[PDB]
Amino acid sequence: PEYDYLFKLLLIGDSGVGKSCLLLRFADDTYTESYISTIGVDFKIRTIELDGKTIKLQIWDTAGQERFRTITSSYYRGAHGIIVVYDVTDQESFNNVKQWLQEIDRYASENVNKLLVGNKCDLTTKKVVDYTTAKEFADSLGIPFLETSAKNATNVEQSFMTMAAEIKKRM
Amino acid sequence: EMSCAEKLLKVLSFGLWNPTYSRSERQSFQELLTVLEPVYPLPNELGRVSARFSDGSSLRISVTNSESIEAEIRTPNNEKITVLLESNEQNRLLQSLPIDRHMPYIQVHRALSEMDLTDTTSMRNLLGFTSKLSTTLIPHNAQTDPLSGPTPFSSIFMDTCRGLGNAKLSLNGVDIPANAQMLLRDALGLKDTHSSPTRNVIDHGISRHDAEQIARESSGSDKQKAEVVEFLCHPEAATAICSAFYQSFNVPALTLTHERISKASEYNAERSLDTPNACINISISQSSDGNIYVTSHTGVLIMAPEDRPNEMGMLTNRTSYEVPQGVKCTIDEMVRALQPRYAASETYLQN
Amino acid sequence: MRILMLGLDAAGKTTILYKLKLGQSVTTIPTVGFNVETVTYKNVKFNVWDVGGQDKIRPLWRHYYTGTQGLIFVVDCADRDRIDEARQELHRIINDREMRDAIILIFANKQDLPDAMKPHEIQEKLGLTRIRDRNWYVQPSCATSGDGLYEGLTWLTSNY
Ligand SMILES: Nc1nc2c(ncn2[C@@H]2O[C@H](COP(=O)(O)OP(=O)(O)OP(=O)(O)O)[C@@H](O)[C@H]2O)c(=O)[nH]1
Ligand SMILES: Nc1nc2c(ncn2[C@@H]2O[C@H](COP(=O)(O)OP(=O)(O)O)[C@@H](O)[C@H]2O)c(=O)[nH]1
Ligand SMILES: [Mg+2]
Ligand SMILES: [Mg+2]
Repeated sequence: PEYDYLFKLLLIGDSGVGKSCLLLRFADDTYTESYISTIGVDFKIRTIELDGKTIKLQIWDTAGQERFRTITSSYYRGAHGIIVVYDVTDQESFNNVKQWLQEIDRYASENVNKLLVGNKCDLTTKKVVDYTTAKEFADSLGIPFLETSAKNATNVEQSFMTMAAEIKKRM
Repeated sequence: EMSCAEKLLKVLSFGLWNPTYSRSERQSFQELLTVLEPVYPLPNELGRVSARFSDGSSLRISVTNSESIEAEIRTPNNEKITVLLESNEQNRLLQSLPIDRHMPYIQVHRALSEMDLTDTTSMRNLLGFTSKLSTTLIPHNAQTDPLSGPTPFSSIFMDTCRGLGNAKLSLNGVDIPANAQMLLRDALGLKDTHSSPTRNVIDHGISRHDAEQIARESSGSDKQKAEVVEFLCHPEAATAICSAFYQSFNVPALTLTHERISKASEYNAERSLDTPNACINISISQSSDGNIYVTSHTGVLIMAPEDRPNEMGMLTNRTSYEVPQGVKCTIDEMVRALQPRYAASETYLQN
Repeated sequence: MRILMLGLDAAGKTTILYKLKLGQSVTTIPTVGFNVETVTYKNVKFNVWDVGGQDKIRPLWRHYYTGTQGLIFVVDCADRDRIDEARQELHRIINDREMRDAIILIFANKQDLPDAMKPHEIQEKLGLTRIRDRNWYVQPSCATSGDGLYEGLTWLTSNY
């Protein structure tokens, strides 16, 4: 055991709102559309250093299409965190953020660290969700909401480590 | 002077998997098998395959439900040659053919001589092959049907943006390179992952302008190119291309081996095997009759069963269907009209 | 020997039938019709007839009773919620005069799962213990590997 921690993070949310772009920029510091839509569940790793501890990570990515709902449930089990990502430019993806939270209750552990994220903020011209509108539902439930972007790398490192610490609290 | 088509048919008849091949020859075969494109099968058929080689020859293999394999060829001097074939446990013929069959279990295939799994390129090179092999028709219930539920064919458009230019496309044997796809992605009015095809592109298909271009930037004889143009001009064609990229077509098969699929993801995340999530290999052909057949099989690395440890392979979830003459590229019609057949197959490296 | 494989759905019948015919394990698919293969173990040929166990095609099991030399009732040692539903069908099977006389081999499949149910337990659960005047056995097995699958065969052989 060369690592001090083993955490498993799951990324759920509407399909098309950058759950992969946020998983690649955080694991590989890159961004491109040369990749095809994720089919099922993807698995990446990125070890960090916080509080002088080897925090090895095991991020699990999942599709968004309603059909992949039944198949994704078999992953909410040993989840130490759940980053319900939503597109801040697509109103639809903002409403469903509530539904993805429900799925979490039915399947993920009662004490799962819920971390909200509004990705794709660079395109402010075509944005629809005010930092206040979202933060409202977020702070209403104790969800550390942060606006990020996998393109500008805004809060990509920040909004991600937030879970790495929020989890170290229960341990 | 054995015609190109005659070669392939001869090989497949003796056994594409025959270990006696000096490997040097395996290369000689891969180049032909990848030219086989599944097309609209006749009523009493279980699968039809066509291929237009460079020597002007052509091959047409049919497979009745009685698993009867009839084949027809046409040498450069148009010499219609019909040859009845037979498949035995020796040549595994009925295996080296892109045809979904009724099997009690997911079909298992073995790659060829060198095919190895390492980088993005090594993945596509494999899928190019497996997609030309048989599969196992997987049933689907209303709960796992890619066309049921609340939002059917919802991401069909966005699934194409991040799809085109990164997939192995084929329109009547005419390979559609990267730049080619990116050109189509434009004519389809699919800019951002939130836009939808222009109202005009739906009623009239791809403008004769963009369409004609895509052809020029595609591998194929001048004669062939022209065809791709007449195809990319009908409103139906749009519905056929945007649908083939659907992401949920994998649900039917995934819900069968999604467990072993993740085990493969783990063995890679740790091994730092630089390999993308999945790969798409599409094959769209329009018979002279007018029918439009779309075959889109997706590739995904999967871990072999329990008995065979530490042996990785690739699952090929195939999805074939027809495009009714009239179905326009709209999230709605696509769901009411189309009836896709889902079938996958596991392929493991030769190690 | 004409063997007839039966049991609740998702019990692991096809997984077994084709586990012997191939040796290697395969990703079985919901049987809607009926799989019939021929395996030869212990210098003896077996004629297995795997019939679907869907709640729908359950009644078509009688169309296979006649001409049955043996009954291989596969049972999911973990699906306790339907473990009883098993004895329900099992009894209804071994009673009908058609198969009133044949050896009966009960497979305790899925012994690898945590909630595994010991054989002697399935024996009293299915209601095989109280019922005598007949030949049977409860063989522990795991289709995903092959444990007991072959011994269960050697059983049919020695007991006939
Ligand atoms: N975990 C586990 N799964 C098993 C075991 N044996 C079989 N299975 C799985 O059980 C599932 C169903 O197997 P089948 O043989 O198709 O079930 P069946 O009852 O024959 O199917 P129908 O006859 O169509 O109802 C498959 O996923 C098998 O791989 C086992 O020992 N352990
Ligand atoms: N402009 C912009 N686009 C983004 C950003 N993040 C994601 N996207 C879009 O989302 C697509 C890929 O996101 P994706 O991973 O497929 O979403 P997912 O499938 O739900 O994980 C790309 O084609 C981008 O156009 C961003 O920060 N800026
Ligand atoms: Mg994804
Ligand atoms: Mg079965």
